[PDB]
Amino acid sequence: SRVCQVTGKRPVTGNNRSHALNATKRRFLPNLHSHRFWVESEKRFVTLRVSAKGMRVIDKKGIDTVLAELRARGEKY
Amino acid sequence: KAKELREKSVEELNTELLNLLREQFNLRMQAASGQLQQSHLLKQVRRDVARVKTLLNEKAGA
Amino acid sequence: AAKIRRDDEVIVLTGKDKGKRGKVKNVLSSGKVIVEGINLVKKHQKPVPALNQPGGIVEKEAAIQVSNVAIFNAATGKADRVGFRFEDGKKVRFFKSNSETI
Amino acid sequence: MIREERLLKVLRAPHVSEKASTAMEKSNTIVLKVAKDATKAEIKAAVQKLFEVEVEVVNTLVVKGKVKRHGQRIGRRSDWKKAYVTLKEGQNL
Amino acid sequence: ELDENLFLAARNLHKVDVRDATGIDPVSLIAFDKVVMTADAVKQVEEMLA
Amino acid sequence: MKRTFQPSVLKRNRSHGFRARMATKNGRQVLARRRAKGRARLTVSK
RNA sequence: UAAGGUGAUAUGAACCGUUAUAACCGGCGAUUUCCGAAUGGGGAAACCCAGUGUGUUUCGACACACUAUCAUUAACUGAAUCCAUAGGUUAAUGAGGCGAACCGGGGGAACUGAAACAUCUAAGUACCCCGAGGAAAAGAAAUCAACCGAGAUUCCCCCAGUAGCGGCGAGCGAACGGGGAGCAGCCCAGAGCCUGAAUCAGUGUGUGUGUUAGUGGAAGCGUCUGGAAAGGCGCGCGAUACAGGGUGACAGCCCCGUACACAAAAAUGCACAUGCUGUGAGCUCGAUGAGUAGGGCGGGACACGUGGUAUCCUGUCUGAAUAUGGGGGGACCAUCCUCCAAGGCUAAAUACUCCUGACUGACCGAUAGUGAACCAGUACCGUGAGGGAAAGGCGAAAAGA
Ligand SMILES: [K+]
Ligand SMILES: [K+]
Ligand SMILES: [K+]
Ligand SMILES: [K+]
Ligand SMILES: [K+]
Ligand SMILES: [K+]
Ligand SMILES: [K+]
Ligand SMILES: [K+]
Ligand SMILES: [K+]
Ligand SMILES: [K+]
Ligand SMILES: [Mg+2]
Ligand SMILES: [Mg+2]
Ligand SMILES: [Mg+2]
Ligand SMILES: [Mg+2]
Ligand SMILES: [Mg+2]
Ligand SMILES: [Mg+2]
Ligand SMILES: [Mg+2]
Ligand SMILES: [Mg+2]
Ligand SMILES: [Mg+2]
Ligand SMILES: [Mg+2]
Ligand SMILES: [Mg+2]
Ligand SMILES: [Mg+2]
Ligand SMILES: [Mg+2]
Ligand SMILES: [Mg+2]
Ligand SMILES: [Mg+2]
Ligand SMILES: [Mg+2]
Ligand SMILES: [Mg+2]
Ligand SMILES: [Mg+2]
Ligand SMILES: [Mg+2]
Repeated sequence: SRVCQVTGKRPVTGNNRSHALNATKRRFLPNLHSHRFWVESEKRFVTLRVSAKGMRVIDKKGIDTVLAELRARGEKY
Repeated sequence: KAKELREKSVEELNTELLNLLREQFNLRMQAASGQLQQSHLLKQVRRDVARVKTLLNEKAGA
Repeated sequence: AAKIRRDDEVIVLTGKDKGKRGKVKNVLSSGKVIVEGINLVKKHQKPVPALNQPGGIVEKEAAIQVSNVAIFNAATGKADRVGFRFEDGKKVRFFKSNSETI
Repeated sequence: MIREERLLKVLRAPHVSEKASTAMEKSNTIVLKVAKDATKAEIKAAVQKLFEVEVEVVNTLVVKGKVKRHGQRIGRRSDWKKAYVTLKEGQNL
Repeated sequence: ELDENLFLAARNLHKVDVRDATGIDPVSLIAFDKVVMTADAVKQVEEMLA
Repeated sequence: MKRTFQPSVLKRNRSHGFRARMATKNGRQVLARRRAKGRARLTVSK
């Protein structure tokens, strides 16, 4: 599924709105990317499917801290 | 007849069971041929088997 | 417990045989009783060739409602109502009128 | 060895008919109603133990029950297994 | 005051009804042939109706 | 003339039978509806 | 608990029983084929085919028990690759399915209204999906208010069809504040002290008190009519019982009940009392939720359609201060007031009824009332989803000629 493993960001629905305010249903998808993260502690790369936002979170909190949260939620990687 | 059966041992009960089953078989053949007037005996023996099996199950510890 | 039992001497309270006395032969589950010689019907019995064939107009007792008979108290010589009480641990029936055990 | 408990349940009744009678006095074959789930092996074992005769062979068939009305009240009779038991020559029952 | 004895004595008499002054109702007053009020009840009804 | 109903027991069971119904959530909803209504016969299964 | 009985059709056949192992009723047990989540594999449901291990064997064979998947945990094992990791095996524990409504969440119409129709409405409705409970959800102020104050949430009555929103159309429609129901507060982001002390919890034992069978339960005769009396008439009686049902007509006193008073070997609910084990309260000293608030862009929710538009949510791109600080008070600024986000838990008042018991109706009485008073979700119709009837009354008694 199009879900960020770090942030939990997923598709949300909303409308397109024309100039005449015609509403048609649309989705907003997260900016997801598969990325190999170097886990210095474990001397290996881990692949996560993460939003660009999630990648900023990992930069800030560090991958080790984030991987702990994944293990707590019970999300495999 | 549960009192007097409850005195008997497992091996004695197992022997009683076979006897009843042989009686049941004999009555069934008689009934089939039309040489059994006492139709009530079929039920008696059937309930006797059930009684023995019950007691066997108790002495097993189930 | 039942107030009217098999073998009780009863008197008929209502119906064509009002007043007549008799002994209770059978008590049916329906809440009816056969009383000897009371509620007689003339059955037109067909002959049954399978077995013996006594095909005729037979007179037999028909069941009467148990509430239509009363226990006959021979002392008073009248219909009586029944109550229950314990005497020596055992539940017994007694006549309401004179309080005597039945 | 088939338990005697089992053998005592498998034979249900003799089957009486013109065909059964002719089978007996022509081919030394007895016709039995047997338990629906009785195998040829069980039937053979039971007859040899309970009737005390030597069995050559058992043939079996399932009879399908008929639909029968009972005072404007319909119901299907049970299927039952019939066994043609051929006794060895010299045996009698 | 609703006398419990009087209440129990009147239960099985279908033509008789026993109320307290607070529990009077228009239909009852009309429905019965006679109305018996205790002196106390009269005082209470007065106060109830000013 | 050839009419629309041309019976095949195999096809009947595969299309509409109990196991076909149990195979999908919509099939299971059919059985739930039929049980709720109290049908004597849940499926074509004989 | 009992003089009768073994469920009915249902007649009789064979029987069982009568003072207590007949039967019947209640508690606790036992047994409980096959299919079905179906779980040893498979499969056209109710079937086909096994493996392993224990036994047993008259060597023909037989019995019994195990053997699904996934999650979690543990142990052992274990690649490419040296460690390792992935993977593998075994064990333990748990899950799955069903269910009328109510509940939370993820998605989400159209007819229709606007006398056309596109914004808007219908409506976050129908419906699909996921999840959960006996309720759910919500909940302990970064809330309101207005310089006076209030003090979590939920529900009801007002405020008010008001203020507003709105092709300013059709329509939509608050809050402040008041009256009520109910009321409750806590904990983590951390050590010391206290010591196992508040307290709840688990598991025993008591004592009350329900529930699950039951027991007793008042008092009427005469006469007339009639097929029959319970009706008429006469004269009595009971009533903490004249609710109701039955009985050959519409019975307080014939029967069953009713008011009222009693009852449990066994299991079990609830409220108190009290052993035991776990539990850390209280005090002191700290700490005080960051890709967060806020912002740009696009949407959504708020009565509010972006509008001068606050506040809330966030797909996308960014990005503070951190108590000398920060949020809110309907653009915005200043002042003042008020609160402390970015962690969590929490009873009651509220919603509903597949189901059980009791009672009630200016509710129906067989074309009505359920589709169904009756063997009806049946017959019948349809490949299927699905649709779906008709049909009650002899008599007091079968005395059914
Ligand atoms: K009264
Ligand atoms: K299975
Ligand atoms: K429309
Ligand atoms: K129109
Ligand atoms: K049009
Ligand atoms: K009279
Ligand atoms: K009577
Ligand atoms: K009449
Ligand atoms: K009556
Ligand atoms: K942001
Ligand atoms: Mg052959
Ligand atoms: Mg064959
Ligand atoms: Mg059958
Ligand atoms: Mg399977
Ligand atoms: Mg299987
Ligand atoms: Mg296979
Ligand atoms: Mg229109
Ligand atoms: Mg539950
Ligand atoms: Mg909750
Ligand atoms: Mg009694
Ligand atoms: Mg009485
Ligand atoms: Mg009449
Ligand atoms: Mg804000
Ligand atoms: Mg923001
Ligand atoms: Mg802004
Ligand atoms: Mg914005
Ligand atoms: Mg502001
Ligand atoms: Mg009519
Ligand atoms: Mg109808």
